[PDB]
Amino acid sequence: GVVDILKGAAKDIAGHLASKVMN
Repeated sequence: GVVDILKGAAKDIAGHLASKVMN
């Protein structure tokens, strides 16, 4: 399902900007 992919896809960008906060 798309809802599933989009879900796992979210954490992708999340764990991204998150680094910018700690970096």
